[PDB]
Amino acid sequence: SRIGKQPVPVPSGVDVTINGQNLSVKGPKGTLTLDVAEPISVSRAEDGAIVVTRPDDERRSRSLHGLSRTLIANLVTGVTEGYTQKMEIFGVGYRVQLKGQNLEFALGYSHPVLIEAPEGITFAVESPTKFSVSGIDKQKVGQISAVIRRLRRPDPYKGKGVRYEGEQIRRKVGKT
Amino acid sequence: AKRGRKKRDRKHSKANHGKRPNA
Amino acid sequence: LIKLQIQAGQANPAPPVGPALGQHGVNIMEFCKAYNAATESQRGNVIVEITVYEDRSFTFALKTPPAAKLLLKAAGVQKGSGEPHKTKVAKVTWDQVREIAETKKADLNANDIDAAAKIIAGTARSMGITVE
Amino acid sequence: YRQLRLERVVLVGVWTEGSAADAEASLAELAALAETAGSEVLEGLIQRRDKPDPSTYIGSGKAAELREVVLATGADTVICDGELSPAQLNALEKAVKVKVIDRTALILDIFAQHATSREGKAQVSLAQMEYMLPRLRGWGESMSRQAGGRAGGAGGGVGTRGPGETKIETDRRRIRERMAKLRREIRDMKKIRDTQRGSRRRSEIPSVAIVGYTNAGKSSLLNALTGAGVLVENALFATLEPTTRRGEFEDGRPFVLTDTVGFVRHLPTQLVEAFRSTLEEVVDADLLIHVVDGSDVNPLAQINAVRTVINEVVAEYDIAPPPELLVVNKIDAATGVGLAQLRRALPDAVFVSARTGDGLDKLRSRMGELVESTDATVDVTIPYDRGDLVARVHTDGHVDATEHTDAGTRIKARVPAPLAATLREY
Amino acid sequence: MKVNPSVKPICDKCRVIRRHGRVMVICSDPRHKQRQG
RNA sequence: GCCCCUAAGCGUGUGCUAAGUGGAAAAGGAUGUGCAGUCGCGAAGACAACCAGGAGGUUGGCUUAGAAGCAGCCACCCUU
Ligand SMILES: Nc1nc2c(ncn2[C@@H]2O[C@H](COP(=O)(O)OP(=O)(O)CP(=O)(O)O)[C@@H](O)[C@H]2O)c(=O)[nH]1
Repeated sequence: SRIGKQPVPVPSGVDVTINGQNLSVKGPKGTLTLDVAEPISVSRAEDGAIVVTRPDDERRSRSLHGLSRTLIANLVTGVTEGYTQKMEIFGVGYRVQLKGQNLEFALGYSHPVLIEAPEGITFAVESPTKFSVSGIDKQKVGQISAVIRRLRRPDPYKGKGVRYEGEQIRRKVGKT
Repeated sequence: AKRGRKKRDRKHSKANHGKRPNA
Repeated sequence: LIKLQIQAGQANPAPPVGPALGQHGVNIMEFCKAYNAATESQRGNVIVEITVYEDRSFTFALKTPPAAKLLLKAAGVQKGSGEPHKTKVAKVTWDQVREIAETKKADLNANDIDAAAKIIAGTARSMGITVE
Repeated sequence: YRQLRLERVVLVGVWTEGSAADAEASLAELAALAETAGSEVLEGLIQRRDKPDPSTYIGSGKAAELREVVLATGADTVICDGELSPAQLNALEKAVKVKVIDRTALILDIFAQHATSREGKAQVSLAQMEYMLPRLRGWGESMSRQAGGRAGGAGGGVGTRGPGETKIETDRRRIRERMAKLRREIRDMKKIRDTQRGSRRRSEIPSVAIVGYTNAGKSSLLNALTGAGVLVENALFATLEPTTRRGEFEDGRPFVLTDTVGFVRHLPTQLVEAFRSTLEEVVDADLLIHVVDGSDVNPLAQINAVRTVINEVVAEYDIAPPPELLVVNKIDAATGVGLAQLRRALPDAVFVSARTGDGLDKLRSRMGELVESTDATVDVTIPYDRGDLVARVHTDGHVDATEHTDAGTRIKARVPAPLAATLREY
Repeated sequence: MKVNPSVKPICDKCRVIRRHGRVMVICSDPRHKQRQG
């Protein structure tokens, strides 16, 4: 509970509502609603922050309490500032283009591979070889980022494919 | 050896007290 | 920048000059004459506090040969040892370890400022051949 | 591991073809194999017969003559070379009533003694199956020793039973399926080699393989050349698996050196599966080296012995007379002077003498200059201001100083094919 | 992925864990990626 | 034996168990209990985040394709 017991600061624009066990939050960048599990009590402090407490200190409570408490903080950070994952492509002839809502890659396949943006996720491209995903639900943002990343299999020889913004992929050598 | 192994290990029961005929 | 302690006694050593023979198109030959304008009558034992410039115009300072023994530039040997406290083929005393130019008798980190005279017990007798 | 008791011994030379000297060589070879199994030679006789006796091998008269010395010696080790048929083993055992040795079983059980790796001992067990399956139902300590193959008239008329197949055929099917599984078991060491098979081989790491007669010094040479620690002993078959190590040259390209299992003569031919480890090395090698000790037996008979199998295997395999270098090394302290005749018969004398002499510069040359080759004579001239232009040339390839007295001159180095093909870029 | 009854850290950068009720050695070096089975 | 099949007890109290263990086994691993010790920890700031620290003779020699902090090779036993 080192940061489990630390309150969840709520920036000004945030609009939190505790309908008992569940939790909804409207923010500048959107809305997000979750449900902290039962052996936890969540509520709102007089100074706007969110307080998450547990009944006891067994393993399950001592894990789940911290989980939910910091997860709600992630949600608030998402609704306020949102999560953006920047990703660079590599390889001679590997490019990305934005077909409006959808993102199309040319990862050396005999077809261009088109990913349709999930509900609540926006794609941007700073260049045909550098793009980024954006959203409010960090889970969904990271999940689609991972789908884009695993589009192309690892290429530890020339490193052709998609990578996160700052990443040190495993590179090996073939002298032949 | 499953058949013999089970027939033997079923002597370790509350009713048999760890002994049965033919082990 | 560039930093390297060359122990040759000459001013044209192969490992450094090769990539530094005519590097820095702006100062291919400008750098040559810049660091060979003066000190030429001197002996280029180490010749390397050169920090970095866009024009290669600065002051030199021969810090010291290996802290193991500062007789590399005096007698002229170019060898040492490898084993800890192996032997001592080179004699030396406080004859020249009093001033040893204006070096940085400090630590790499912002640690402390005790060095230089540490040749007796400090970081000089790693290979053994030192003050006798 | 199918051993046998030797301790004391007396030898006999069968000499059913060739010269008395060659028969003596064969006798001493089998006596050395006996020592390898652990023994102490006493004395060796000789005889002179035509085609072996189909039943007694050595004949009734010589069988009794040898039984006389057997009963005098009071031990069971009397040595006689040859390959004995099951019938011959039966007759000899009935005559002598003790244990006499044959070359095939001696070689096989010494392989069993010396084996240390799983593959080696699997191969030696396969050789055991190959040798013993003929010695079935007929030989001395046979399965059907008046006690086996019992199940005969199980169907007088007919009734509620019967095994079916012929008894001897089923009993042989036991070993036949055993060895069928063992032959299926053959492991591809090519997967271990592939690190250097396609790569390296083609990527220039050539392949020098030391092959020669047993005790000659193959492993000793490997150790001397490659700083290794490979097993060195006077015993026969000191080396079991054809190990390998590195060793470089003035032209670099680490010559992956490989030792092998030595040859002697007229090998059993059933443990060719065991020898495949070294046969494959010879077939895939681009420089064969024979090793001949200074004071080695005979002027040249071991060389013909090895070369017989070399020619057989390589001719069956491919179009090849793989580079063979019959170097004469390890000659110092040979304690002999009649070596000028051999030197003139084949000019070579390059002493390493178990590192005592260490005069292997001529060898290190030959090994190399024989079949070394690359894209030598490339002039990689470069300004020397970029740093990139010196990249990889002095690291992957190997420079030879040449005109490169400075960086602003003609720079050439013997480099790999892939490294530079047009990369001089004047 | 080395599936063995006995999985241990091969090098100091390996890490033993339990995912889904199974002991796994996860490492930066993927040769050392082992699983208990 | 006692949840229903199958007659009381889906008994009472305190714990353990997350595998259906229970309801089969020789095992590598520790992340469930309680232990009992133990370095430093005291809220005389501990494991931790944000945390300026990046050329001391610092290519230190070994030695040289460079041997730069860094293929390697035992060392560097030092301070406001
Ligand atoms: N005195 C002397 N002995 C030698 C020489 N060469 C080899 N030997 C003897 O041979 C023994 C090692 O044999 P080894 O090098 O294994 O021969 P090999 O060709 O590998 C035969 P195997 O493969 O069956 O081991 C040593 O004990 C050594 O005494 C030599 O030049 N001089």
